Amino acid sequence: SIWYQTNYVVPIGAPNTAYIIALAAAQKNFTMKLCKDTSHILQTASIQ
Amino acid sequence: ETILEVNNVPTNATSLMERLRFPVSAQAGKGELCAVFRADPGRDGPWQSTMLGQLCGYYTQWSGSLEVTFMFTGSFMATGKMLIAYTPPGGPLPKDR
Amino acid sequence: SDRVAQLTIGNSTITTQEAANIIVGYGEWPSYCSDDDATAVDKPTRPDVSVNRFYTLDTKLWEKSSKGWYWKFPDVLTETGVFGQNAQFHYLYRSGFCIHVQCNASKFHQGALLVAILPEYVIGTVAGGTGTEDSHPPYKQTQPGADGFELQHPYVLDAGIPISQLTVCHHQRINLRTNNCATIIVPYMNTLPFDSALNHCNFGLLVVPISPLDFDQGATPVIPITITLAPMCSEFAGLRQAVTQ
Amino acid sequence: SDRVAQLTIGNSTITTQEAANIIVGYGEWPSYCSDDDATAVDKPTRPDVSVNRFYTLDTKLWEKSSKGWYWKFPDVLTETGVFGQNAQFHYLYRSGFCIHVQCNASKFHQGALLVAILPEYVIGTVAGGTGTEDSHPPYKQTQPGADGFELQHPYVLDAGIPISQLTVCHHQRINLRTNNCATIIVPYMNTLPFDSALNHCNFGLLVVPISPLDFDQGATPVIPITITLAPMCSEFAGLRQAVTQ
Amino acid sequence: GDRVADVIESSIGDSVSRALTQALPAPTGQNTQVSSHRLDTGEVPALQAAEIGASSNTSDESMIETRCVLNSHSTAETTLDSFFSRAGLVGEIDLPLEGTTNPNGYANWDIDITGYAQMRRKVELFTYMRFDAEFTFVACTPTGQVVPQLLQYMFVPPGAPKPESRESLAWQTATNPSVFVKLTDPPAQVSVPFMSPASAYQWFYDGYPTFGEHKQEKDLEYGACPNNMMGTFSVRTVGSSKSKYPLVVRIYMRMKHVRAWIPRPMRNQNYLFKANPNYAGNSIKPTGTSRSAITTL
Amino acid sequence: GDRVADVIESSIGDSVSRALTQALPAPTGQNTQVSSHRLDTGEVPALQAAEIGASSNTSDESMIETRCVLNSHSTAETTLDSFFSRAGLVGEIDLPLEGTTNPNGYANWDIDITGYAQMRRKVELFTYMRFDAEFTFVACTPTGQVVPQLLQYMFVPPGAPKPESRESLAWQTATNPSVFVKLTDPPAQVSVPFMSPASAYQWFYDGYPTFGEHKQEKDLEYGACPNNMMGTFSVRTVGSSKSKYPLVVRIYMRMKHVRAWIPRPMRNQNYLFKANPNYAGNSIKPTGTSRSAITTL
Amino acid sequence: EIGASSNTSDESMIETRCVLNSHSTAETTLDSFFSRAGLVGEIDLPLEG
Ligand SMILES: CCCCCCCCCCCCC/C=C/[C@H](O)[C@H](N)CO
Ligand SMILES: CCCCCCCCCCCCC/C=C/[C@H](O)[C@H](N)CO
Repeated sequence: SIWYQTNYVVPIGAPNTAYIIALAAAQKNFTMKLCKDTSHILQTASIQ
Repeated sequence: ETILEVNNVPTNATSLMERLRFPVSAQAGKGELCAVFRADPGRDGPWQSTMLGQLCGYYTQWSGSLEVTFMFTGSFMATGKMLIAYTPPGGPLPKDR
Repeated sequence: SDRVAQLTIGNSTITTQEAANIIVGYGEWPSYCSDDDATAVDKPTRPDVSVNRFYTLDTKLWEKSSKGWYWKFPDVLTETGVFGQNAQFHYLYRSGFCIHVQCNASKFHQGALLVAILPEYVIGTVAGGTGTEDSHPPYKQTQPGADGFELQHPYVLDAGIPISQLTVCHHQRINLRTNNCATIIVPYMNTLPFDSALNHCNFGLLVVPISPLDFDQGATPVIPITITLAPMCSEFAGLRQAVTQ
Repeated sequence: SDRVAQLTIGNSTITTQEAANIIVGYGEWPSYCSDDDATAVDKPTRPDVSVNRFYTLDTKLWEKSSKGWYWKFPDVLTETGVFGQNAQFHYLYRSGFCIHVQCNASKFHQGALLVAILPEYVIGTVAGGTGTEDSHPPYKQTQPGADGFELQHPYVLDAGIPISQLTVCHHQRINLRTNNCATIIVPYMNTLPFDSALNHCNFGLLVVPISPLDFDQGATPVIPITITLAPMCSEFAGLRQAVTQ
Repeated sequence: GDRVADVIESSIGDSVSRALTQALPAPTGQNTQVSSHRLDTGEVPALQAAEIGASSNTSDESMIETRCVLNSHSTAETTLDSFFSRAGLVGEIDLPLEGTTNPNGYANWDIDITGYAQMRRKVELFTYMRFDAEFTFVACTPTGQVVPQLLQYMFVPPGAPKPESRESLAWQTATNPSVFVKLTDPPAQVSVPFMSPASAYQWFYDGYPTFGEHKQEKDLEYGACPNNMMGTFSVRTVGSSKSKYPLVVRIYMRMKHVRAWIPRPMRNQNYLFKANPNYAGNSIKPTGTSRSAITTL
Repeated sequence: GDRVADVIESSIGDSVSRALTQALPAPTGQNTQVSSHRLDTGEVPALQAAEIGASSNTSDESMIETRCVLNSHSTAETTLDSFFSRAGLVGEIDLPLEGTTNPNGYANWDIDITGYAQMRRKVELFTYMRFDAEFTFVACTPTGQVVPQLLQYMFVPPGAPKPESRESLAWQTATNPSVFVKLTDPPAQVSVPFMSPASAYQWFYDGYPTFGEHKQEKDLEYGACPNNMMGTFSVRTVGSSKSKYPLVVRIYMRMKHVRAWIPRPMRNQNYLFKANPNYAGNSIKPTGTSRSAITTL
Repeated sequence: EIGASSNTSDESMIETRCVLNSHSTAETTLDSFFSRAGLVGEIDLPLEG
C-alpha cells in the first residue's frame, strides 16, 4: 500500500497532478521450480 | 525491471495507455491512501504484465525476494513524501496510515 | 555525500535527500545498562527487531497562525504495536530514542521550525490568569497521547521558561529553504537505570514555528508536519497483568 | 533423588514431591532453527524470559462419570500475556512446549489418567449418526480455546482412532496411588521451520480417565485437574497489525 | 562485541538438536546370554513404574534361566522401503460411451491417494511422509477386453487451465508431461519426484488454510492442506469424433526412497469420505471380538 | 555455547557508552595564532549551516588578521564548586507568642529549597543535581535582638512520627540527629550528606507517583517527586511552661561536591508556588526591554 | 533514468539473518525449459472429401 506521508507540495506555475510509475523486478536469490503450462492466457478456436 | 500495471481500472482501447501510472495530487493532509495491490506474481493482477509475471506463469512454485522500484514523473519544483508499506499475510486492508 | 541519508533499523527505512545531518544527543549513543548500574535481580527481556523500528505517529497542519505542538515521550507509544503491548505488561522500562520530523515545502515557500528535546518538560498552567488559584493541568493536557497538544502561550513554552534559550538542549531546525527533515538521536536520560513507562515521561518534544509560513495565492495552502520515531536498545523487566494506566 | 523435582524457567517455578520423571519428547530438546533450516530473510525476534514461563490455564472437574478433555496447542495461548500478544502481531511462529498436568488425591482415592500428546489431532464428527451427511465440526469445537472441550465418544478419541494405541505417542500416567503429576517436554514438530500461530494447531493434548475415580462417603467429592504449560525457545518473525483470527 | 555478563554467559541461540539417543547398527536380532539362579536383595529387574511413561527394559535373562542362542534372524524385512514398495490401487477413472458420468470422452481426476481404504490405512500410520513414486496405468474395457485404442495421459500441475472438452487447446502439452500409450502394449510407468513445497507430505493437517471469520459456509476447508494438492490427472481418447470402445483406467502407486516421521495410531473404524476422518455415529464397532465371560475362553 | 550466526556476529548487549567526545584539560583560555591575509577559493570558514544544529566553529584567526596573544586568564571561577558554594536563604521558621501561626512554641518545616526565589533560580538551571550541604541556623528576635534562650533543632526523616506538641515524647531524640544551641553563641552548622534513594536529585519530575484513574481530586500530586521529600525540620523552646521571647529561625544552605547533569533554560517569569512552575496568565512579561524602533537605539 | 535495474541487497534495507541458501537453479536453464515435446502440426488423410 502507498500512503501519503505528508502531502504533494507544488508552487505557482507548475501543474497540479503528477504521476508515479511502478517497476517490478527480482532479486539474486530468486528461484523457480516445477515447470508447467501457462495459466493466464487462452486461445480462440479455429486459427486461420 | 518492467512496468507494473497498478492502475488497472480503465477498460476501453482508447485509454489502455493509462494503465501504467497512478496519479498523485494535493490532499487535505490527513494521511490518505493512494494505491494498493497484492504482491502475488502468480495471480491475475498488476504483476501479470511483467517479465516476472510471464516467466513465473510457466512455473508452479517460486522463491526469493521480490522488489518494486518506483519512479516519480512530476515537476522539479514539486516535492513530497510517500509511505510504501508492505503487509505480511493475515492482515487485511488497513483503514488508516 | 552529506545532503542525502538513510536510516535503517528493524524492518523500516527512512530515505531523505534534503537532510542536514544526524545529531547525537549529548555525544552519547543509546546502549544497554551495565552490571554496575543495574538494580534489579531478574533478567531483563529485550525484543531485538520487533520494537526498534519507526512508528509514524500523526499528521499535523502547519497553517499561517500556528503556535506549536508538544508530544510527551514515551506516552505516545503505549497503544501502537508490540512496544505498546510490552509497556502495558512490564513494569521497568529503558530505551533511547531516534526522532525524525519531516516537513516539506517547495522552493517558493518560506518558513522555519524549531525541533527541540526538553528533558522533564513539566507543564504549568496560568493559575487562573491573575495568579491566585492553585490550579493544576488535567490529565488530557499533561499526557496528551499520540495526537499532541497545541501550545497556548508559546513564548513561555507553557512552563515559565522562555523560548529564546531552548537551543541549549538538543535542537535542529527545519528551514524550508535548505532542508526538510530534522533527525535527533536521544540517549536514555534519567536518574534511575530503569523507569516506569506509564506515569513518568522522560522528555518532551517541542515543534514550534519560529519564522512563520508564507506563500502567494496559487500554491497549495496546507503544509503537513509528521513525526516519525524509533526506540533504540529497548529493555523491559518485571511481568504482571495488562493494566492500561 | 527421583520422587521430587523442580522446574525453573523464566520467573516461574513448579515444585512437586510426588513426581515420576520428566519425559523428553522423541529424545529431542527444543531449540532454535539453524541457518540450514531457515527460510525467511528477516531477523527473528526472541523474547527470552517474558514468554518462556508457565501459564496455568484452567481448572477442570474430574467427576465419577467423566469422559475426557482435549486442548489444541498453541490455540490456548492467544489471549494470555506477552505470548498471547506476540502471536497476534507476528506471522511466523516457532516454539517447543513443556506441559505439566497436576491432579491430586489422598491415599484413600483410586483412579488413573492418560496424558497424551497427539500431533495434528484432527477432529472428525459423526457424519449425522448414520454416515450420510458430509458434516464438519464447527469453529467452537475445532479450536476450543483455553477451556478445552469434553469428548463425546472417548473410545475412538472423536477422530476415528482407537484409544488403546494412543501410547505410541508421548504419554505419562497420573495414577492416584503413586504419583500426582505428569510432565512432558515437547519439541517443535512440523514440516516447516516456522508456522502461523492463528490457524495451524501443532498438537493436541489429551487427558482421558482410563481407570475411573472411586471413593467412599466422607471424603471430599470434587477432584480438580489443572494444566500448566510453558513455551520454550519461542521465536517470532514478520510484523503486521493486530488481527484476532 | 559483548560486555554484559548475562549474554556472554547465556545460552540464547542454541541451534543444534541435543539428542539423548544415538542410532546403533543392528543387522540381526539380539542374542541371549546364559543366566543362572539369583536370589539376592535390592536388585529387582521385574518391578517398574508405568507411571514414568517409558516401556519395559526387562531382559529375558533377568526373569528366567536362559540358554545361549546365537540369533541370526534378519531384520531387513520390517524397514520402510520393504513395507511401502508394493503398488496398490489408488484411483480409478471411468470413460463410458452413453451416460452422465463422463459422456464426452474425457475425465479429470484430482491427485489423492486417500480414495481406497486399503492403501489409505497404511500411509496414515505415519503423519509425515517423503517419497518418490512409480505410477502405473492399466487400461481395459469393463469386461476386461483389450481393444486397439490410443490414449493420452496428462499431468496437469496446480494452476494450469484444465481442458473443457476433448478438442480443447490445452491438450497440445507444450510443457505438461504427457504419456501416449495404446492398449495393446505393456502398461505405462513413470517416476514422480517429491513435488511438495513443504519438506514432507502430511495426511493430517489440523487447522484452516485461510484467514477470516470461519462461519457455517466456509467450514469445509478444514483439514485441506495445500501442500498436498498436487494437481489434476486427465485422460482422453486421442481423436476428433466419438469413439466406440468403453474404457476403464486403474492407477497403481508404489513408494520408493521413503522417509517417515512421527508415528500415530492406525484407524479401526470404517472410512466414509476422502481427506475427512469421519466415522459412523451409531455404529461404533470395537477393535477386537467379544466372548461370553472373562474367566473362560 | 553459540552456533547460530545472527547472534555470534550480532551487537545485542552493547553496555559501554560509545562517546564521541573526550574531555581535555583546559586550565586557562585559548591563545591566538598569527594570521595573514587569505584570498583563496573553496575554503570558507565563515559560512555554516544553522540547520545542522551545531554551533559556530569559526576561530578568530580565520576572520580577521590577528596578533599572537599568550592568554593567561584562568577559568577556575566558572566551575560548579565555585558557583554553588555560597550560602543562600532557603527557609524561615516563625515562633510567636500570642497568635494563630505557631502559638504552641513549636513549628514543623518540610525540607525544600524552592521557597525563596533567589536560590530557586540558580538550582533550576540544571535538572539533576548531586550535592552535600552545610546548613546554618541563625536565630534571633523579630527586632534582631539576641535573648538567652535555649533551642532544639530536630531532623525528622521521612516516616518518623512528628511531634504533636512541645511536651510530646518524640522530642527525646533516641536516634534522630538533634542540635542543641542557645542564642548567645555562634550559629549552628551541620553537614548533610546525599540522602536520596535515587542517584541524583531532580527539581523537575514530569509525571505522577501513583497509579490509577487520575481525576480532578488527585491532580495535585503531579510533579511531586518522592526522591526529594527528605522529611521535616522541627524546632521547639526546650522547656515545659510558656516562654516569653519571640523567635525567628533562618536557614542557609551551601552545596559542596556538586555534580550537575542536563542543563535547561532558566526561568524569566515570576514564581508563584512551591514545586509548581505556574505563572501569571495575563501578566506575561518579556525578557528584555522595549524601545521605540529597531532602526534607532 | 539510467536504465539499469536495482542493485539493492536485502541486507541494506532490513535487518537480516544468516541463511545458507541451497535452492538449486538447475530448473530454469534453457535445456530444462524447451525439452518438452509439444504439438507443432497435424496432417489429415480422409477417404471421401
Ligand atoms: C503423467 C503424470 C502422472 C501423475 C503423477 C501425480 C504426481 C503426484 C504425487 C503423488 C504423491 C501423493 C500425493 C499425496 C497427497 C494426498 O492425497 C493428500 N495429502 C490427502 O488428500
Ligand atoms: C538537623 C538536620 C538539618 C536538616 C537537614 C535536611 C537535609 C535535607 C537535604 C537537603 C537537600 C535539598 C533537598 C532538595 C529537594 C527540593 O526541595 C525538591 N526537589 C523540590 O521540592
